[PDB]
Amino acid sequence: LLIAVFNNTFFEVKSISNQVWK
Amino acid sequence: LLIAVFNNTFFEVKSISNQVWK
Repeated sequence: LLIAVFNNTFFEVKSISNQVWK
Repeated sequence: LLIAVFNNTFFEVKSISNQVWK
């Protein structure tokens, strides 16, 4: 069930991580 | 298959849970 939480919470975290790395 | 069942009905469940808890 926690897989569902990980799925819906990837796009925004990915964008934020990209910005932080940049 | 059952992963997608929880996956397709997640965001509304989370919002309703937040409303009910508050």
